[PDB]
Parts: sequence; structure tokens; C-alpha cells
Amino acid sequence: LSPAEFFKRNPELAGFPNPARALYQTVRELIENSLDATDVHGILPNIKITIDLIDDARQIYKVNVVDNGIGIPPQEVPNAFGRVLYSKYVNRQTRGMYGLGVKAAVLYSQMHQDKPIEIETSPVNSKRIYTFKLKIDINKNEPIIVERGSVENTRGFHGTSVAISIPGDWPKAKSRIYEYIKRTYIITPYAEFIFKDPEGNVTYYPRLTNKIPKPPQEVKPHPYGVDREEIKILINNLKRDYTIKEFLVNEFQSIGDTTADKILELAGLKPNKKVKNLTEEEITRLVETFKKYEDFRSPSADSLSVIGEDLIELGLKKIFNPDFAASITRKPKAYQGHPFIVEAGVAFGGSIPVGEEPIVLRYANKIPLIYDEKSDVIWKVVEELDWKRYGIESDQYQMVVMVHLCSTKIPYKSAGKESIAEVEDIEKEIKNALMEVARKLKQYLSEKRKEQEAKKKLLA
Ligand SMILES: [Ca+2]
Ligand SMILES: [Ca+2]
Repeated sequence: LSPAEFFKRNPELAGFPNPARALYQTVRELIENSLDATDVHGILPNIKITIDLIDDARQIYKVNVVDNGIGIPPQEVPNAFGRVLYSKYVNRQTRGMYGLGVKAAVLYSQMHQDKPIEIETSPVNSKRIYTFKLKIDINKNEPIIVERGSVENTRGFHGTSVAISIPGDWPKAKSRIYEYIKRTYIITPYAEFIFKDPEGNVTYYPRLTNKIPKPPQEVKPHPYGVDREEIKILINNLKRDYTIKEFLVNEFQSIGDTTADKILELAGLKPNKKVKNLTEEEITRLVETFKKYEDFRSPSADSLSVIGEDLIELGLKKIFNPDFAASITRKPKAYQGHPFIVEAGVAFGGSIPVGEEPIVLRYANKIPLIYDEKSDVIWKVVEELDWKRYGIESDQYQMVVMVHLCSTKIPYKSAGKESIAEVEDIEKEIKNALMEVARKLKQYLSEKRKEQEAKKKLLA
């Protein structure tokens, strides 16, 4: 089965089990693309989100997201929204759990209602705004251009507007849609959002800074990460006729002149042989060799993008108005051929609510994880930590804890659930990060208690 057909038969595994989740997911897919279209390219995101009830009785909602991003070349629009791929190795951090991305919303839209999706886009420095009304052919997995136009652009405008009409359920999805937006804002203080909901409520999320974290850079795949099927994709993807040596050193990370030489012998392949002429045994051998070689450099972290200690603290402070906040961005680690970094943050006191458990905010590649929190490896680590060792004395406290995992391979427990898996190496690092911030909080609490006792005992 193709991704598209599998989606249609198993929507509940792709984030679309019912209209409420469909509505929530469509909103996230659009906001996520708009962020990746802006901040990754050095643009402060100005994002507008509107949801309108367009058919009361059948509960169809129109979701519109507008950004000031880099836009999309006109010739790329149809496929970007209306052609699902038959299978991409990730070499750059991107926002989103689901492989189909916005295409899942498009499919769902075309499967349950009749309006086309509406797109208006203008690439940087384009003299035109290009308009489209499109559908995806639900049987052929191909774009249908219903309408294609263009209008004159204005000075310095660039960006994209996307409108998709879908079955939805606002009352059910409402709280989690707001929470999604709120949590996105917390770690994206350099973005400005406007949200108008179907009831006509408007919420404004002002830009708090103009500092944008460093962008992800595409990297070549690291050998520990590739499967045969992946190799014979980089192979049939070459424009030149490389030699096997020519190919290990130019299409992979951490393979230099000398390392390739070794790999070649280990795998019993000849440098001079041309890669296109490999065999299902020469390959098997390469992969097994890859999996068994112990002298590779760790997967480069250039492909990752952190929120940053400053931005995490800025967001926690501005949104929660705590007495104290702290954060840590850990040094990169790696697992199964992919780099990963954990960042963590804590906010304590102030206007934050009293309760018997901390508020736990989970992020993966800069995206909120909203559902399935109790099965997530982050919840597990937070619950297992004994906060009394860190200065928390009462069984009721006011604390927010945040954890961000970024990687080119986030391990999820199950398709259609937003919970990160308990991979040992990742769990270990999440615990190390939380402890680092928990110790900053312990120091805060100990200094505060000392100041209080001093005033009580020494001041009149
Ligand atoms: Ca995405
Ligand atoms: Ca505990």
C-alpha cells in the first residue's frame, strides 16, 4: 500500500481518527509549515490563523493559515499539496510527526467534503502572487488544478496563505487547539500570532524578541542510519557515475579517504567499481559493514536547531510570570545514526498555579506534544524524579517543567500517538537535563529560604 492509501484506511494512525482531531491536526500541520517557511530562513514569523464554521449542520470548518515566509515556486505548488510520495530520509530537522504533513489534511478534506483547497503564494522578490484552487485526486494520488491565477504583488511582500475545508468539531477540539498555540508561543517568543476562532474570539500573541535561533543545515546521511533500501535510493539518485569509493566519501558523513578504504575492504568491494552496478549482496555487505564499523564520527548536529536557553527562559517568564525560571541546552548526543539534543526548563512560583503535580510541557523538534502525555518518556522521567531532593518541601507546589527533544529521528511509541518512546539513551539524557535544571531550582529555593530566615531572625 502507498502512504496515501494506508492513510485512507487507517486515519486514526495518522492523527485523523475523528473530526475533532482532524481539525486540531490540520491547524498544527499549517502552523508547522508556516514556521518552517519562516524562521528556518531567518524571517521573524508573522502568522495568522483563522478557523471558520462554514457548514453548521455537517460541521465543516475552513482553516486558514497565512505566513510571511519564503513562499513556494508556482511550479511546486500542485505536488507540494496534492501528490503524496510513495515513501524521505531526514537530513535536516523539521517540525512535524507525520510523514504526510499537510497532505494528510488535503486528503481528509477531499475525502469528506467538496471544496478545493485554496493557496496564495509569493516567493521572495516575486512580482506576482500566485493563486490556486486545488484538490488531490483521491484515486490517482495526483494534483487537480481547479483554478490557477496570479495577481500583481506589492513592495517586499512574500509568503503563503493556505485554506483547507474539513469536517471538524470545534467545541471538542477548542481547548487543545488553544493549548497548542499557547505552547508553540512559549518556545517561539520571536513569532507573532493572531488567532481568530470560529466563535469570533481573537487572541493576540505579541513578538517578544527578534532573536531567532540558528537554522538547521542539511547534512549527508550518517552510515549507522541507512538501510539497504535507503542506499539504493541515494544510488539511483546520483547525477554522476561515481565509483564505490567515489560514493562512500561524497554521499555520507564521516567517511573520508582513509575510512572509505577500510570500509571497502571490510565489505569486500573494489574502489574502482561503479556504484550503479552494485548487487543485493555487495549492498547487504555495505550495510552490515556500516552497522559493524566502530570508527565513525558521531552524527553531525548541524542538522539540528535548538530553542536556546535564552528563549526558553524568555518564554517561560513572559507567559507564566514565575518567581524563578532556568533552562539548559545540553551538548549533542547521538543514537542509531542520528544526532539528538535535549533542552529542559523549569519555572517556579509567581502566577503559576498550585497543584500536586508539575505542569509538564513536551516538545519534539520545536513542536508541542499535546495528547498521550502519560505514556511519554518525558512524563515518566519527571514523575520518577524526587523533587524533595531539589528543595520542594510541600506536596503541593507551583511548577512548570519543560523538555525539548530535537533530532532527525524522533522515536515515537506508536503511530497516531504523540508520545516519545522510552529509548534508553534518550531517557538517560532527558534525566540528565532535568537534573541540571532541578539543581538550579534547588539553589534558588535554598537562597530564598535563607533570605527569609535572615529577615525573620535579624530584622525588626
Ligand atoms: Ca511538517
Ligand atoms: Ca516523583
